[PDB]
Amino acid sequence: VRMNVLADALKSINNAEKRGKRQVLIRPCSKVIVRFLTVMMKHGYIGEFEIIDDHRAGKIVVNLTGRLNKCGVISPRFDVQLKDLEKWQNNLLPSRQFGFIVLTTSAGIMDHEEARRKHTGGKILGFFF
Amino acid sequence: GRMHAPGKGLSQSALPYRRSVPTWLKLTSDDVKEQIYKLAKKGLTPSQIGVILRDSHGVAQVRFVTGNKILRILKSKGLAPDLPEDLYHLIKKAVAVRKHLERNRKDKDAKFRLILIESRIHRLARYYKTKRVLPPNWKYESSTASALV
Amino acid sequence: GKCRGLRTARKLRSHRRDQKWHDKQYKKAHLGTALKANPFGGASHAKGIVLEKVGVEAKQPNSAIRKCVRVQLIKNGKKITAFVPNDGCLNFIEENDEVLVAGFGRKGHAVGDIPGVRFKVVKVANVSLLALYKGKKERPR
Amino acid sequence: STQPRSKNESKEDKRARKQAIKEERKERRVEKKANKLAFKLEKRRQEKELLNLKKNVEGLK
Amino acid sequence: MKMQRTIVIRRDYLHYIRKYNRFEKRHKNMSVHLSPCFRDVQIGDIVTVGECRPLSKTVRFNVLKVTKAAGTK
RNA sequence: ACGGUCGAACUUGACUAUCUAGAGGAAGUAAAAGUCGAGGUUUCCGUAGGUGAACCUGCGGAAGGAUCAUUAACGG
RNA sequence: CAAGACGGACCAGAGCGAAAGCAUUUGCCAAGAAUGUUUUCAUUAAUCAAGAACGAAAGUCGGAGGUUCGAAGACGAUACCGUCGUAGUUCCGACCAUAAACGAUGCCGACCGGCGAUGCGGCGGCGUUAUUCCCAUGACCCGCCGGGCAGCUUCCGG
RNA sequence: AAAGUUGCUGCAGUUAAAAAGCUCGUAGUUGGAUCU
RNA sequence: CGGGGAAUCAGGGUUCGAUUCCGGAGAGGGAGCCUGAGAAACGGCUACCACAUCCAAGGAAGGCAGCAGGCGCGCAAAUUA
Repeated sequence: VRMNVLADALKSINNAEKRGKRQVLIRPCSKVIVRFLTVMMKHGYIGEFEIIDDHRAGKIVVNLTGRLNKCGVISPRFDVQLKDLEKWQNNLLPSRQFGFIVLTTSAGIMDHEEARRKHTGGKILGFFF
Repeated sequence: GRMHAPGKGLSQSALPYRRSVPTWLKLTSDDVKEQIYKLAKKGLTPSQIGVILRDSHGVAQVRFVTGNKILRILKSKGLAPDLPEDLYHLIKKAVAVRKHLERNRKDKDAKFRLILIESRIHRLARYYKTKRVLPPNWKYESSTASALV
Repeated sequence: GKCRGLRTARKLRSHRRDQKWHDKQYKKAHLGTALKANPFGGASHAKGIVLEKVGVEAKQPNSAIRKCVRVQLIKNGKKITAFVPNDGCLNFIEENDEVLVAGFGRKGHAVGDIPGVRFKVVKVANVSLLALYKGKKERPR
Repeated sequence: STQPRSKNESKEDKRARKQAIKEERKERRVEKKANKLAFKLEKRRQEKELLNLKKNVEGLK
Repeated sequence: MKMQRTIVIRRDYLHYIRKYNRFEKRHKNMSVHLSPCFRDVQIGDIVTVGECRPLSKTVRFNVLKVTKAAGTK
């Protein structure tokens, strides 16, 4: 059955970006998916997206830009300190200049640099470059 | 993906976006409530009540009209069965399969389908015992099955 | 696939235990039935009393007659076959001399030409074969 | 007993022939099992003692 | 609740295995002294116990508070 | 000195386990050249039988075995 | 005339079943997938240790029947082949639980090219047929949707 | 340590070693969307 | 014997820790005591078991897993200063 809707959203975005598409439809929508997409969006990766509101769980249409190489989810949500973050960074990111490990912390869903800025650890969610 | 079958189909109902009651339906919520009451006093399940109301009375969705679904309406007035509809129908099917097995000994297909049906019965009974619908001592037995029907 | 859940540590640890038990190096080291069969008993060297001298025929591609010593170990009474290099050195071993024997080099595996031998003679009469081959010492009788 | 069955065969005579056949099969299977066990014993003894022959007593001097 | 003035409770915790960075469910059974002042106490509710001197061979804690089950009226 | 208690140990049986001296039994190799008189090539799987093995055969299964030609209708 | 056997051709890129498997007519029994659904419940689900049900053929216990075929076996020729033929092959009730039991290829879910064939269900439509059938319905024709069995094509990627 | 030949990071299971004959099934593992 | 710890070390790990620090246990094997604040003490005592010393044959005495040292065992380890 469908477990981890964010895994499906990221897999569909990655598969559509590999095919060179300009728009992708992901269903169902959720809060975590919209937060993750906003985290990509403020860094200039997925342009801007529509949320289609049925009375069920929603749908999202994302306008791809070609800038994404890979977006990925980490399952299960491991617990990340502020001292294990470097080890995660070297494991998951291609270089020290770009790419994004995404955490969920008590200050919201955000990336690793702003997590280090806010002095909070959290749970791992993804990475995109 | 069916739970006890290898098939998997898409046959279901697609509710519309508009939750509003259409203007051509002149029935009120209360009138639908006594329609439900008189359809339940003759011995109908809530699903049969909803089908009859949809096909002839124009009640597309009773919970959009009245505000409550049929089982809660019947439970408010006390016209609800002591065991729910789907468990009752699974028990009745199990009783029919057991009777056929008693009359026909060499039907191993019937034995297989009976095991599947009673596994469904135990899963649904476990769910209902969790949600305090059934008593915590409720138990489905082979020999005392038809007494529940 | 393999279980990935956050509470799956017991299954991962149990499976890695039971699958470690399939690597024959691990099972050789930990089962203990390979040290109860080892004539050296987990030791690097062992001393023994020479029973006889034997001529071990080499394998099929190399036609020769290598020459070894059949020696009974002092510490446990097990009889083994040790390799003395040459007739240069074989004539330094007489019957009933006390020889210090090592493994041959492949950690319990056989010589590349002669079969059934895993050991080589290092010392005879408490003096080395290298100092006798090179004439640096003589052995007492 | 290689006797072809007759078309006018009666009761208590067919049953005796069938019982004889099943009993014959029974001790035939029993002595086949005994022969197999004896051959297994001989094979294991030969394997162990040939391994002994390759262990020691092999050489010229 | 099968003993005289003594009950058996079960504490469930989640032990951390650090090679795999994972967890495993563990439990500990615990014999505690149930005072007769706690009437209408039944299997499945949450007891808060405090440590005292050894009361028996296996009893070292004593029931202080009882909170009913998640659905029990 | 009676009694109690802790209790090393001793003796007798059964269960075992080890070390030892062992008649005898059944054996491999070195020496005895003393004695008498094969065959399969389609390949397998599961069973059962044939002198034990091999191999053959019975029943069921597989290809992991080398697809040419005729053929839409054309009678209502 | 009788006895038991077995259901050819139709019979397929077909269908059904959890698999093993399933083909003469009619009647009875209870299941079932897919479809259709502006029905009902509201997370009741996915996977399997333990455990349980079925499981080709051969084989084993007991009853019945032995048509054909036929292990072993008896003859004749040259392991091959022929004649005869026991157990078995058949039915009933218990054991056995093994196959190249195959897609040599876990199960559930998502995404990722195209085409048109086919089985079933639903929908829309010119039209032809039940000797220009006097409206509907079955049989065809075109197109669409859903779940299927199964092909061809592709520098998707591997 | 080489050994990503014990693999959590991080291996494999058509043809090379390898997926249970099939289904049900407790324990365990995992579990849709929704509340400033 | 456990731990502090040691080797290796991209990251994760794998292996080791008899051994000078801390804690435990034992003084050939068990058991029971006396004294004392503190021992079930063994460079204290009393038995039994296994060893072993001296003897005028009646008796007496013992415990190096302390420091040296010896024998044995072994592939394997120092001076009776």
